[PDB]
Amino acid sequence: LVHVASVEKGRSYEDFQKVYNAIALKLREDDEYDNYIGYGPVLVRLAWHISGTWDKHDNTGGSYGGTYRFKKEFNDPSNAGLQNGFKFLEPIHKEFPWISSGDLFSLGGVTAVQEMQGPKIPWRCGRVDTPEDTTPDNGRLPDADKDAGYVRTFFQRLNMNDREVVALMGAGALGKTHLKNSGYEGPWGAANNVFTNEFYLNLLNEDWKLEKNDANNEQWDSKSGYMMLPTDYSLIQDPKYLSIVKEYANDQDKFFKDFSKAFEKLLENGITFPKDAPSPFIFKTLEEQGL
Ligand code: HEM
Repeated sequence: LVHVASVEKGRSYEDFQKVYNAIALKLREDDEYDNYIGYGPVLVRLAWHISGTWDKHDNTGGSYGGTYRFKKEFNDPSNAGLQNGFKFLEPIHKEFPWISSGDLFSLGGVTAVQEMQGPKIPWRCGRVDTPEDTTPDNGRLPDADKDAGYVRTFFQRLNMNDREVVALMGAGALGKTHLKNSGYEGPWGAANNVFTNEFYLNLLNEDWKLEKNDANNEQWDSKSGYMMLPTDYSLIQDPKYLSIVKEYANDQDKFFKDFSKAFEKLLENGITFPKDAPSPFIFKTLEEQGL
């Protein structure tokens, strides 16, 4: 199953930087969403969920085709809550109708991280919309009530190794869980809309208590008011994961670098890039632009 990247006709860096800016500006202006957390976290969750359907065995799913736009995928119960990120982007697609769904959903994720003071994520254009019949079935995203073995095994299908898995979960400790959404409730840390390595720190230095939530699900709770999913907590149970958790807790920059590489790989899985394709773009932030 081959998916070759095709640059949107005649567009270049400037075109996409325009699209970046538009997303970044609305991020700035629609600041009260989710109790003034903003749309950042939901955008990077959306970029991960549309990429997380990929299966390295037959090259199905993945971000290439933008199939989250079809009812089947849009209505995946594991995607509950993502409708708000979709609706956020909708005005922008209208403003820039030449960009493909897949490029817009993945650039939304890159924009959020950079605007929330995360690392730069190089990004490549060229995803191409594919028909509804290419939509992956529900069920390829991970469960939260499982263990390390589960986590390790799951991510193998996305060709992610241990270091890559731990960098990706870390995920700047952004946003929170919502009971109505996932049957989980609460944030991973104090800065839910600044990209940091706080998750690693919190994991290792909080006092966690295994409790049941109002959705009758167990989660780990801290006196500080933070929470961890069973799959999150499993990272300190596994001896291989734990060592990496400790490395990222002790080195902000290493973590920043590692995440950038894994997130780009995640966004690019399944896509074939012609040698003649353009190099990846590195977008400047609003701040770097003085906007
Ligand atoms: C074993 C893997 C993972 C599991 C089981 C999982 C599960 C969860 C669940 C239960 C939520 C709550 C959704 C809601 O209630 O609104 C969620 C939120 C989110 N996750 Fe994941 N996830 C994992 C991996 C990832 C990774 C790899 C990233 C992205 C790089 C990611 C980014 C997010 C973010 C940003 C949120 C917060 C969204 C917002 O605040 O609305 N997750 N995750």
